[PDB]
Amino acid sequence: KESKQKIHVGPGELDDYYGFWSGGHQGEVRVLGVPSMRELMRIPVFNVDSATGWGLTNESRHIMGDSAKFLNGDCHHPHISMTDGKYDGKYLFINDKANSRVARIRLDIMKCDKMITVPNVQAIAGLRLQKVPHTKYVFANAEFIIPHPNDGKVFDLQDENSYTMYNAIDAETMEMAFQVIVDGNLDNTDADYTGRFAAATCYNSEKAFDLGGMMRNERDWVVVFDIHAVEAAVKAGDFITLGDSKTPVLDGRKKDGKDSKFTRYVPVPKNPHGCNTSSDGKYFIAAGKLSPTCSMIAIDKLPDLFAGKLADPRDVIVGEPELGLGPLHTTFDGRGNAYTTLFIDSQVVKWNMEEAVRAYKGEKVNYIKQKLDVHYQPGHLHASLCETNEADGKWLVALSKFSKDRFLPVGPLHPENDQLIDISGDEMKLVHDGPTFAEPHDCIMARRDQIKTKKIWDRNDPFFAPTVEMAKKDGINLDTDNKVIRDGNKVRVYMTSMAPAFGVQEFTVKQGDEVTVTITNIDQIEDVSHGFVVVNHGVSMEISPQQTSSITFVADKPGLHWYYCSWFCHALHMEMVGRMMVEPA
Amino acid sequence: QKIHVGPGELDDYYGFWSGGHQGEVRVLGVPSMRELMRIPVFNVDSATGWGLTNESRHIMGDSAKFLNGDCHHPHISMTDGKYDGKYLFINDKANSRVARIRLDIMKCDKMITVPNVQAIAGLRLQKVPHTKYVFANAEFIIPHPNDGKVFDLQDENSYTMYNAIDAETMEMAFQVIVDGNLDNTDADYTGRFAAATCYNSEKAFDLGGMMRNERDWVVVFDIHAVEAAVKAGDFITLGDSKTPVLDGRKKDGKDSKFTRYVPVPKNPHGCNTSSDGKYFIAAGKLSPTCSMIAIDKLPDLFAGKLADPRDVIVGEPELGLGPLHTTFDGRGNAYTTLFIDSQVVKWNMEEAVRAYKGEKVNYIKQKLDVHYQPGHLHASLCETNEADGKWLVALSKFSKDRFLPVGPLHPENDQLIDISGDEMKLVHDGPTFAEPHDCIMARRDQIKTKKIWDRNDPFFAPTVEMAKKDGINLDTDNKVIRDGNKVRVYMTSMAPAFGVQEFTVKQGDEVTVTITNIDQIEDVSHGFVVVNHGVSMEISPQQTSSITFVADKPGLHWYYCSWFCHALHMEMVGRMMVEPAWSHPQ
Ligand code: CUA
Ligand code: CUA
Ligand SMILES: [Ca+2]
Ligand SMILES: [Ca+2]
Ligand SMILES: [Cl-]
Ligand SMILES: [K+]
Ligand code: NA
Ligand code: NA
Repeated sequence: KESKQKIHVGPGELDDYYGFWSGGHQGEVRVLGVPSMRELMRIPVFNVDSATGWGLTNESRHIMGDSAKFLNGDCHHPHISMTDGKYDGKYLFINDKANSRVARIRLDIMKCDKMITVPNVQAIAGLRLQKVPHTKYVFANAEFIIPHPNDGKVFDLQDENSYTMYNAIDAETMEMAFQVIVDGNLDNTDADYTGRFAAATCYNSEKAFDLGGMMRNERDWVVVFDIHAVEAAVKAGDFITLGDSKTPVLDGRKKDGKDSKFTRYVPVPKNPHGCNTSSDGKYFIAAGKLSPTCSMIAIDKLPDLFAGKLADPRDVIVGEPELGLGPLHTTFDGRGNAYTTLFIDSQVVKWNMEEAVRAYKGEKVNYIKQKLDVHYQPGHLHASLCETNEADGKWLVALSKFSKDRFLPVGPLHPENDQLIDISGDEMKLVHDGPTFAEPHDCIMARRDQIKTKKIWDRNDPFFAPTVEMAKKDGINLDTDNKVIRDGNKVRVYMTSMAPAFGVQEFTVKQGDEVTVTITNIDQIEDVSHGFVVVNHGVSMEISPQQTSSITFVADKPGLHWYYCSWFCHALHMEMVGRMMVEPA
Repeated sequence: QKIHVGPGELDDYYGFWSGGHQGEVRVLGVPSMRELMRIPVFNVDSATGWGLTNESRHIMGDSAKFLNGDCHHPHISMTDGKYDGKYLFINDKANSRVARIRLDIMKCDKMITVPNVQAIAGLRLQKVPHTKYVFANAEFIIPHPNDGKVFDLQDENSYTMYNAIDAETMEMAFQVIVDGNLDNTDADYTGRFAAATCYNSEKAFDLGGMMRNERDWVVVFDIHAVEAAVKAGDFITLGDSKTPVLDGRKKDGKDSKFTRYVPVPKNPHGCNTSSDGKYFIAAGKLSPTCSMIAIDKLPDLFAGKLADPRDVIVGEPELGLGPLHTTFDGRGNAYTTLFIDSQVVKWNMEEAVRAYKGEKVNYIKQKLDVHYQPGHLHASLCETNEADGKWLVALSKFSKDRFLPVGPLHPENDQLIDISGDEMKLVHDGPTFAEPHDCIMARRDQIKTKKIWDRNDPFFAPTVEMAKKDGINLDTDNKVIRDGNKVRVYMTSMAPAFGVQEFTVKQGDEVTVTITNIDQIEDVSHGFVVVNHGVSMEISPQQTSSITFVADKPGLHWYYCSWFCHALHMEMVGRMMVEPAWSHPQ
């Protein structure tokens, strides 16, 4: 009954959980140890990472596709793939609001391995994964209403071909599965524990562009998706396509008051934000934001709603507790309590879901258990394993936007305050203030035993298989060869590396040549990573044990130009260098 | 000594970590070791728009075309041997730059590509009477000119140079040609002398060649002689650079006026001035030693009063395998990393000096195991005459099993060690990304920051001048200025509203958006992102920020505020409407 968990992870001790933090406007994903809250690793995704060369290497730019031209991202929602309502540790997915992308991270290597630009939408916000029977789909919200086509003839958001869409990506192939046109817009989303239903909040049911217009409606809604019905329509070929994308597009809008078979619109106050599935699978809980409430949709009633048995879509609302000012997000301890951020009141409120349901019926019962002050203005919060039926009720992180005086001053820009709260007992206890850069917004925690990683690369890894293919065309055995291939004004250097020596320590090219350098790290000892930097050429990349990495640049400067290993790898690290000699034109 | 900083408590020191090949500078609270801020320098930062905004690309100059850096050595400006908290400087080995960070705004405000060199490694600041010069090493020998006619490092015109940058103007002050090459460097407590380690006295390019000589050296610089030669006009220039270049190489075994070469084993690395100003201490690396150069013997060495440059060595303690770096507790002890033995060794400098004279004494006080393979180490205030002997950070290169597994790439292990007492105590393992090389710690009361920008800050003064040419008052105006195929949008922002919430352009127009954050409440930052155009920047209270992009896509394109600023933040958005090219002249 007492919240008494230990927070200190001393030298030589290990954390109990992995934390996966969104990088916010900075674009990466960050791996933390919990409860120490120390950052263990940064995984580049939408950012360009000077250290590993993500965004510069051929392997990374191949994964990014055309979107490799962008140097920014804005991510919010990191989530781990599931099997039977539990994390399976295979993949992490995350959104990019800035350039309308979804990325996939492979948790065995802790790298982004797939990326997709969602077609015919703007701004991927809410993102969550199918839970049951497993993560077949990644569900993603496109936040902003746009014209279709967006060819510059029509700009009116109220035109009948202006709308946004709910997006489903095939988690395993990272290709679009389908899109569903909706009324209004989309904010956050979550999925049930059966695979049939998903739901999303909408704050712009008004289809307005101005602040006041977007707050005009007493109620917006959460739109519920009958995913089985969508899938059936796709299997039967009953869909359209938009523009030059082959993605099946289904119309989920209400037409002359008549409901689609793919959607129902449940009225909810007001400009709601969070959309959170309780761990017992009973509820979609929408945070009321402008309304000081959360609304509880009984997932049990959704079949009746779509079958036309209910006289009113509000009939699926079974609770609407009053909690405080500015409810934004909800999480669960698995013991029957919900925990909700109050942005305005600057608190986390713990409340009992079944008691709120009884109060909605008129029973006099206080469902509120505790309000804990947080510092300050909390956005999202996350309890350990809360997105699974294994929600364990141990740790809670509340991610607050204004850190004010909680840390040393560091200039006009301030850190986020991610506060660790012990929820193992009856009383929430604040135990740690964690400053973070660039507004992570949301995070996710997994048990140590849910994550299994590779100590060294497999030579057949798909991450650099296209580079292995290029090498094959050149007759190159990457595991052994140190050779320079000349092909017109193209030069392809292939080399092994073994601390403390590059396998090719000098090569000569002609000014203007396009040079590709492919390096295979044939060290077998864990942690013996190498780097490759070409001085004054903007070239930098990582090569970890048994990885092949490659990078392309033009030798636009005559003369002698040094390259060196950037990753401290050996006592003779500083002498691990080579020379590119560039003959003048 | 308090180790843990609980909720609502503040750290006692600022830590400034280098970002290594990730390219940024990181601000930590010490002793919590939590990262409080990232300061982009050579990296492109999606969050603040550094490398994307016009203000940042102006500071970076032509080097804005590079997306990478490799920084090692962050150091704070000094007055009379003490931190004054004005500036932090750092190197870029990848693209041969030095950057200046202003500590009041915690932003890079100046950057310079060092001319006619490759790879800025070691960097240190003049201590006395203040930081007039930033001293920086160019690590790699190159031909001069480097035009592709000569590649041979043995050519009489192949060399590297020592570099002095004017700390206040961030322009080159001078360069000194040296024999061998340059690694790390430090400066004395008088202003006359600086010193640097050399590991490639052989001028080789292969591993064996670079390891051939039993001793390389530390080259000592007589800055007073350099300055006097510059004022006398006795110098040359290289290429198109106007920087005074002085020749500090030997000529047929005869010394120049500017340099002396002190033989030191072997491929030495660290070059550290003791806090009492007595010694330059060189870490022997391949030699299991450190070599102590008595700074008060330097005047005699430069005046020819000594028969052998080795005569300025007054200690060479044997310490262990792979000495890389030394720091100081201000109590007469030195602390040295042993990369191979994977330890920090605490030793007494005066007793090492007496053991050098033959007197049998054990100057080694303790060896603490670290995990694993330490590179540099830093004691609090160690680079100043206020070295307070409280905290030590050792930065280890192989973390192995000290943290949860995270795949083939591992974090570094920066370990906080309590040195307030006679015995070193390991207290905290701090994992860090991308290999910080050095860090620096400053007392909390040595750093003073602003919470609100001044409207005349030089950081964005070029943007203010741009606005003035358009007749714009940035504090108030919400206007769209049109100029051919250029559109310049000026707007204020006040949560939760952009001052200009929609504007219309032609397909192909080059659009500049300038935003002034006119909120006065601290911590109320705004952002600006144009969806699907690769555009992102921060605007903090009273800052002006601007960014330029091509409106290459017809149709409606949303922009939004990225920094959570207000309960209605999600609704702080705007719309750019792009009329299609086929409806406008071709
Ligand atoms: Cu390879 Cu350092
Ligand atoms: Cu301005 Cu959020
Ligand atoms: Ca609304
Ligand atoms: Ca040597
Ligand atoms: Cl949510
Ligand atoms: K390392
Ligand atoms: Na893709
Ligand atoms: Na389109």
